[PDB]
Amino acid sequence: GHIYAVGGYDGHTHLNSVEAYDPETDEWRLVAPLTTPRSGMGVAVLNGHIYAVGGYDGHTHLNSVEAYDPETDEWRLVAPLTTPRSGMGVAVLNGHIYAVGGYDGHTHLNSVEAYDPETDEWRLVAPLTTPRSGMGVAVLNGHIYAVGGYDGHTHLNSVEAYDPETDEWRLVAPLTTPRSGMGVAVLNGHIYAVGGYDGHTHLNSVEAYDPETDEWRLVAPLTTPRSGMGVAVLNGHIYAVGGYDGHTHLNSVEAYDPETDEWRLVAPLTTPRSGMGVAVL
Repeated sequence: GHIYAVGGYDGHTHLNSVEAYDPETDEWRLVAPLTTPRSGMGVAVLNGHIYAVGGYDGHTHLNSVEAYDPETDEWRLVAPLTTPRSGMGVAVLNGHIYAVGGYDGHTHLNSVEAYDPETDEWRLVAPLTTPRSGMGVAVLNGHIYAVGGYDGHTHLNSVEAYDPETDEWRLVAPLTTPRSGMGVAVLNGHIYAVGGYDGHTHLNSVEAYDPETDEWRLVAPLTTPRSGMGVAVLNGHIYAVGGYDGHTHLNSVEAYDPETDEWRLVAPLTTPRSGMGVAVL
């Protein structure tokens, strides 16, 4: 029951290191590193393992995928993506991992692929309504939401949702502001879009979506602007991990309580990290 901060960029180097947070002690420790440096990857938890999907190793945008076992503290590569992808969103739904959009080293992608651990294979599914990289992906009410991002020319406020039963995407209500490089969490049946970049400014604002009314509203802002952060939900709180404040890559970490609508800093990472993946396991 810990938060893992996977890879990322420390301000000078793309990282293969991985660290884990225990809320009960408010402490981070390094664990086994990735097989390859990875930033801008997606991170999913499925079958008790953490999957680190694609990203950028400092020279190449990756199609490789690797999985972590906490019980042995080891990573192993699994089947690669159909295409290199960095800046994608990763969701877990119906026992599959979805890799949504991203950038293949040349083009921002509208394609979406899904992984099955039982057969260790990827297949493409229905593509997004628009290319999107640097988006946030949430799973709520059995649907996947692709929030914001960048279409290759503009930072987006649009949001779309996927139904696996029909293999169809549809647009839903847009964000209050364009946002790319944001973090997206699900808590209390709401989707939170945390921070990011609006096309001109790195943002400390945070908004939340209600599916029952198809509306967004702003909530309490972060203590600092953050883009390229990781967001986790643990113990009924949202954690915003690292990122970039517009000038510096951050090792700070803050946590949000919906019941009081307030953020507070917690223990910082061992290293500054932006474009990391964050998982709870």
